[PDB]
Amino acid sequence: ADVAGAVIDGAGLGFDVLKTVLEALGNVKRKIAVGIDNESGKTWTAMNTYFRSGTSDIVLPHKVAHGKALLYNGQKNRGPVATGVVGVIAYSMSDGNTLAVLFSVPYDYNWYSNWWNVRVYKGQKRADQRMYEELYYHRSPFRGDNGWHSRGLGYGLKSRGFMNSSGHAILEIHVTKA
Amino acid sequence: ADVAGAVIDGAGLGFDVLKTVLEALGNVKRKIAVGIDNESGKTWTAMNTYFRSGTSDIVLPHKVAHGKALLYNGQKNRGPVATGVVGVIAYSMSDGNTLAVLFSVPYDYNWYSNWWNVRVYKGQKRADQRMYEELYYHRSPFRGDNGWHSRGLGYGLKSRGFMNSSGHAILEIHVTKA
Amino acid sequence: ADVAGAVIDGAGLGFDVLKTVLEALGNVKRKIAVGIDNESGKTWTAMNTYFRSGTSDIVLPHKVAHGKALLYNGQKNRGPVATGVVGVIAYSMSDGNTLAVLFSVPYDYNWYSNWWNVRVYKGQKRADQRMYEELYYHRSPFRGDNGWHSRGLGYGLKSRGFMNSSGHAILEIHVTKA
Amino acid sequence: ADVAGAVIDGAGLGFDVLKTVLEALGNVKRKIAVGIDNESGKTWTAMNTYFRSGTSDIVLPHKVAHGKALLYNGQKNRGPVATGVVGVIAYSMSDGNTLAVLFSVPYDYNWYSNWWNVRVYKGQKRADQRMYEELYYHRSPFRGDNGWHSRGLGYGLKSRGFMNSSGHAILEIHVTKA
Amino acid sequence: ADVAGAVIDGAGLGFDVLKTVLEALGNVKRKIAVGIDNESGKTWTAMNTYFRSGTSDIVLPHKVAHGKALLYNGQKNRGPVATGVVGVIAYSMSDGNTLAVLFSVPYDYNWYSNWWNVRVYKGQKRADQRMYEELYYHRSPFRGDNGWHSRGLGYGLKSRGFMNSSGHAILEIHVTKA
Amino acid sequence: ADVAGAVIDGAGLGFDVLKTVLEALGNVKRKIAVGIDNESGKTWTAMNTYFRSGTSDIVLPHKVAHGKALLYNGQKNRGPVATGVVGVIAYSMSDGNTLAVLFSVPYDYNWYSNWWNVRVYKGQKRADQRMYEELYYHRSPFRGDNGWHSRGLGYGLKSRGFMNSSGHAILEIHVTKA
Amino acid sequence: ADVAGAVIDGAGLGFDVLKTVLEALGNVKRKIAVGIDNESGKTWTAMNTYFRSGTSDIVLPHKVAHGKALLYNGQKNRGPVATGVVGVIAYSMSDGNTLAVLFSVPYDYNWYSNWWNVRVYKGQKRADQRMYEELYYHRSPFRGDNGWHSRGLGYGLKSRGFMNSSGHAILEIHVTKA
Amino acid sequence: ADVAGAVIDGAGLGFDVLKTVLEALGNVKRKIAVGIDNESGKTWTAMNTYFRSGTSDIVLPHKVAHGKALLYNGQKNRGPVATGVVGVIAYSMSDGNTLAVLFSVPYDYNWYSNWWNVRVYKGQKRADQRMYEELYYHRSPFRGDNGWHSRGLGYGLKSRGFMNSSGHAILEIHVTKA
Repeated sequence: ADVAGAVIDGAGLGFDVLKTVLEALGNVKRKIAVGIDNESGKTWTAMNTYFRSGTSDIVLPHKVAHGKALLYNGQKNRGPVATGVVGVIAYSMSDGNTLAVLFSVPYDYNWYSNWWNVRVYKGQKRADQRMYEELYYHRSPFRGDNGWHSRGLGYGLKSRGFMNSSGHAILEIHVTKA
Repeated sequence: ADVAGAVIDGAGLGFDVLKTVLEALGNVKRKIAVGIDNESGKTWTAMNTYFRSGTSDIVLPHKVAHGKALLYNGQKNRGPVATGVVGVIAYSMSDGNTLAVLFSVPYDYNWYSNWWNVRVYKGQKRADQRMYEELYYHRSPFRGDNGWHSRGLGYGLKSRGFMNSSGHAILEIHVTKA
Repeated sequence: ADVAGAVIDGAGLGFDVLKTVLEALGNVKRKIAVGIDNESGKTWTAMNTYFRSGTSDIVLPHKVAHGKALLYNGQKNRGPVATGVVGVIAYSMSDGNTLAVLFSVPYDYNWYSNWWNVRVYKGQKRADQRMYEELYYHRSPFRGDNGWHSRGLGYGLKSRGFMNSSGHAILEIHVTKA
Repeated sequence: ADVAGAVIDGAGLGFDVLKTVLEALGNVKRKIAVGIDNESGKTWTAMNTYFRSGTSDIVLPHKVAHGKALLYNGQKNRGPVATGVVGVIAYSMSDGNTLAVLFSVPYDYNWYSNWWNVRVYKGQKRADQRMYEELYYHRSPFRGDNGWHSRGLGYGLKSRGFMNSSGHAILEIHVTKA
Repeated sequence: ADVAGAVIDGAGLGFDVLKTVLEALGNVKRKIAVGIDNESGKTWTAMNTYFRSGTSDIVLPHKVAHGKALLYNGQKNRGPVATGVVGVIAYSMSDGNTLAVLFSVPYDYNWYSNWWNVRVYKGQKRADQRMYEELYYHRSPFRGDNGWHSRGLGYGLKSRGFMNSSGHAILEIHVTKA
Repeated sequence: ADVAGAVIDGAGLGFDVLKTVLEALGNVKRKIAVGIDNESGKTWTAMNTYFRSGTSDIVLPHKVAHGKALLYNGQKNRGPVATGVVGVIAYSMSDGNTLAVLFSVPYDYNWYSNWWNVRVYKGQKRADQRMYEELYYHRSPFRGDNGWHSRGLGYGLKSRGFMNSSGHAILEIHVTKA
Repeated sequence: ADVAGAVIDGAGLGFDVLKTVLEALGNVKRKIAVGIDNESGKTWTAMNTYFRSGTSDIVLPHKVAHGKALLYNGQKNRGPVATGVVGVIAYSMSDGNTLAVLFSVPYDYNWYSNWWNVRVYKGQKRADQRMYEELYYHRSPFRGDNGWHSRGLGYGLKSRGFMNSSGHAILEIHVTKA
Repeated sequence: ADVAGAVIDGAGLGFDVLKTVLEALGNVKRKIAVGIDNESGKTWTAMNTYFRSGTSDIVLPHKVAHGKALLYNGQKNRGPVATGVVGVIAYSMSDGNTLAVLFSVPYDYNWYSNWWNVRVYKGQKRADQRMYEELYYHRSPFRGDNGWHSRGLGYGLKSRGFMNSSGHAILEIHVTKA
C-alpha cells in the first residue's frame, strides 16, 4: 500500500539515523594515564583500583619502590555508552597507611570537569564507592585545569600533581617527604 | 503489485537490519590472557583446560618448572554468538595434587562479572564441568575487580592474583610456598 | 508491468541474499597444523596423507629422523563448501611398521568436534578411507578438548598428544620409546 | 501518502546536509605549538595554563632552567565546535615574579586574527580569565603576522618573539637579560 | 513506458549478475610449482614445455647439472576462462634420451583430479600433444593425492615424486640412479 | 506532492553539485618554496613576511649569516578559497638597509602569472602592502618563467634568481657582492 | 514524461555498461622483456627499435660489448586500445652488419600467438615496417611456445632463444660464435 | 511535475557523465625527462626554458661543467586540460654561443608525435616562441621514434640523442667535440 510504503521509508530513515547516532556515541574517547613518582622513602604495595566508571585493560603494578614510579591507565567502557572513566587507586605503604588517588574523566563535559585528588588514610583501606565519594565530594579535589597543585599529605609526606582538562587525560603526581 | 512491492521493500529493510545486528553481535570481543608464576618448589605438568564457554587457539604448555611461568590465552567462539570464555585450567603437581585455576569472562556484562579462582585438589583431577561449578559457585571465587587477592592454598602453598574487569581480561597469579 | 517489476525487485533481493550467504559460507576457516616429534629411535619415511575432507598446499616431508620433528598442515577446500579438513597421515618406520595419525576439524560444530588418534600398524600400510574409518570410529580417538592424552602404541613405543577445540586446530604429538 | 513520502524524502535530504555540515565543522584544525627559550638567568617553575578556548593533551613542564627551552602545545576542543585555542601560560621565576604568555588562535578568521603577548607580573599570579583579558585587550598584544617583535619586559629582562598567521600556529619566544 | 522500464530494470539486474559471475570465474586460481632434483649423473638441457592448458610467465631453465634442481612454475590463463594448467616438460639428457614430466591441475574438480607422470623417452623428443596424451592416458600417471610414489624409469634411472591435491599445486620429483 | 517531490530532487542534485564544486575548489594547490643564498658579506636579520595572499606554517628564520642560506615556504589558505600565496619577505642587513623579496603564486592562471622581485631599501623597512605594491607594480618584477635573471641591487650587491611557472612554485635567489 | 524517463534510464544503463567495457579493455596487459647476450666477439651499437604496435618507456642501450647483455622492454599503448606490443630491434655490429630481433605480443590471443625471430642483415639497416614484415611473414619466425630454438645466423654466428606464451612475455636470446 | 522530474534525472545523468569525462581527461599523463651529457669542453650556463605547453616543478640547473650532465624534467599542466609539454631549453656556452634543445610530448597522439631537436645558435639567445618554431618546423627535428640520431652541430661540436615514443617521454643527448 501507500501507507505501508511510507512506513517502510520512515523506518529505513530511522534506521540510518540510529546507526549514525550510535556510531557518534561510540566514537567519544575518554581515557586516563596515571603516573605517580614514589619519593616517600617507603615501598608501595598495590591493593586495588575501584572504578566508579570505566575499566582498565592492564594489571595494577604490585610494587612501587622508593625512587620508582607507577604507570597505570584506564578508559571508558567499550560501546555506545555515555560514561567516562572515574575511579580511585589505593596502595598500601610500608608505614601501615594507604595512599589513595582519585581520577575523574567524565563523558559529558557540558556538566562535569576533570578532577583528581590525593590523600593518605590511616590503616589499610581498599578503594571502594565510599572512598571515591569522600575524595570527590568532601576532601577538596583538584580540578584538572592544566595546573600544578601542591598539598601536604600528613604523615611527613607531601604531594604535587598535574592534570590536563581534555578527554585524553593524563595525571602526574609526585609524592615526596615533607 | 503494490502489496508485493511493499513486502519486498520490508524484506529488504529487514535484511539490512539483520546484517547490522549480526555484525554488531560478532564484533564483541571477550578474551583472557593467563599468566601463572610457579614458585611452589615443584614441577607442574599440564592435564587439560575445560572450556565451559569459548575456546583456545594454542597448546596448554606441558611443563612449568619451579621458577618459570605459564603463558596461556583463550577467547570466545568465532561468529555472532552471545557467549564468553569461561573455563578451568588443571595442572598436576609433583606432590601428586592438582592446581586448578578458574577464569570467567562473560559475554553479557548486564548480568555477569569477571571471576577467577585458584584451588589445590588432592590427587590428580582433570578439569571438567563439576570442577568448574565447584570453583564458580561454592569455593568463593574472586571478582575480576582490578584488585589483588591472596589466599592460602593448603599443602604449604599460597596464592596471590589479580584480574581486571574488562572484556580484554588478563589474569595474573603467583603461587608461592606458604 | 507491475507484476514484472515486482518479480525483478524480488529477484534482486534474492540475489543480494544469495551473495551474502555465499560470502558467509566461504569465510568459515578450518585448518590444522600438525607437529609430531620423533623420539622413537628410528627414521620415519613418509608414505601419504589421505584427506577425507580438505586438502593441503605443501609437501609431506619425506624423512623425519630420530630427534627431529614433522611439520605439516592442511585446511578445508577453497570456496563456499561446508566441509572441514579430515585425514590420516601415514609414515613408514625403520622397523617395517606404519605410524598412522588421524585429525578431524569439522565444518559444522553443531554436530561434530575435533578428534585425533595415533596408532601403529604392522607392515607398510598407506592411509586410505578404511584406515580413516578405523581410527575415527573403532580405535577410540581422542577428543580435541584442549587436553593432554597418553597411550601406549605397542612395539615398545608410546604417544603423548594435545589438540585444541577451535577451528584453527593445532595437533602436537610426541612419540617416544616406552 | 504522497505528503508523508515527501516529508520522509525532505527529512533524508536534511539528514545528509546535516551530516555534511557537522563533518565540515569538525574538520577545522586550530592548534598552537609554543616554544620559549630561557636565557633570563633564573629557573622557571610552572604554575598553570588557563585555557579561554581549547585544551591541551600534555603536561605543562614543571621546570625550565636557564639555558633550556619550554615545549608546549594545545588545540581546539574535539568535535564540531566553532571555537579555537586561546589561553595564557604562567611560570613562576626565581626572583618571585611571574612570566605570563598569551596565545590566541581563533576559529573564525573572518573576524579574528592570531595574537600573542608576553609580560612579567610582580609576585606569583596564576593565569586566569582576568590575566587573559589584560594581555588580550589592554597590554598591547602582538599580531601573529609572520613577523618578529621585541619588547622590554622590565625587571632587567627583554623578549623577542614570532608567531605565524595560520591555523597551525607556532609561537616562538626568547626571554633574555636586558 | 511501463514495459520499457521493466526491460531496463531486468537488463540492469542481468548486468549485475553477469559481472558477479565473471568476477567469480576469474578469481579461481590454478597454478603449479615444479621442482625436479637431478641426481642422474648427467646434465639436462631444456627442450620445451608444451602447455595443453595454461601458460607460464618465466623461462624454462636451459641447463640442470647433476646435483642441481629445476625450478619452474605455470598457471592458468588470465581472465574468466574455465581452464587449468596442464602440460609436459621435456629435457634432453646427456645420454641422448628425453626426460618427460607431466602435470595436470584442472579447473573443474567436480570431474578431474591432479595428475603427474615421469617417463624417459629414447632419443630427443619435444613435448607435444601426443606426448601429453601418452603420459596422461596410457602411461599410468600418478594421482596428485598427497602421497609419495616411486617407479623405475629404465636406462638405469628411477624416480620418486610427490604432488598435493589442491589448486595451488606443487610437484616435487627426485631423479636418481637406479 | 509531485511539486514538492521535484523540489526535493532538485535540491539533492544541487547539493551534490555544490559538494563537487567545493571539493574541486579546495583541491587546487598553490605553494611557494623560497631559498636565498647570502654571499653579501653581511648578516641578515629577519623582520617579517607580509602576506598579501596565503599564509605560512613555519617560522621565518631569524638569522642568515654570510655563507648560509634562507629556507622558507608558504601556501594558500586552507579551504575552498580562490586565492594564492603572495607576499614580501623583509630582512635587515648589517649595513642598516633592508633586503626585500617578492613572490606571487596566483590562484587563477587564466589572468595572472608567477612573479618575483628583489630590491634593497635604504633603512629598516618592514614588509607591508605598500612595499608589495611597489615590488609588484612599479619596480619591474621578474616573471616566474623558468628563467634565470640577474640585476644589480645597488649598495655593492647583485642578485641572480630563478622561478618556475607552475603552482608548485620554487624561488631561488643568490645575493652576492657586485 | 514516461517515454523521456525510460530514455534516461536506458542511457544510464548504457553508460554503466560502457564504463565497465572500457575498464575491462584497459586492464588487459601486454608487455615484453627482452634479454640478449652478446658472445659474438664484437661490439653492438644500437640503431633503433621500430614498434609496429605498442611503445617503450626506456632508452634502448647504446652499446652492448662482447660478454655483456642487452636489457630492454616495452608494452602496449596506455588506455582502452586493443593492440599489443610488436616490433623489431636493430643493432649495428662491428663487422658492418645489422642484428635484427623481432618480438610480437598480440592483444587478441583468439587469432594470434607470440612470435620472435633473429636475423643478421648485411650492411647497416634500421628497423622499419618492411623489416618487421620480413621477419614476421617470410623469415620463418619462432613461436613463443615456451621452447628453446637454435638457428645459425650466418657470418660465423648462431643464435639460441626462448620465449614464453603468455601476455607477460619474456624473450631471451644468446648470440654466440658458430 | 513529470516534466520537471525528467529534467532533474537527465541533469543528474549529465552530471555523472561530465564527472567521468573530466576525470578521464585529467588522468592523461604527459611528462618529459631530459638528460644532456656535456663533453663539449666548455661550461654551460643556464639561460631559461620556454614552455610552449606544460610547465616544470624544478629549477633549471645553473651550471653544467664539462664532464657533467644536465638533469631536468617537465610535465603537462595540472587539471583536465588537453595539452602536453612542449618547450625549448637554452644554455649559454663558454665560447659565447647558445645550445638550444627542443622537446615535444603532445597530448593528442591521433595527430602528433614526440619530437626533439638540438642546435647551436651564434650569440646568447634566450628560448622563446620564435626559437621553438624554428626548431620544430624549419630545422629538421628528430622524431621520438625509439631510435638514435646523430648530427654535427657546427662550431666543432656534434650531438647524439635518443627519445622514446610514449607519453612518459625520456630524452637523452650527448654533446661531444666533433
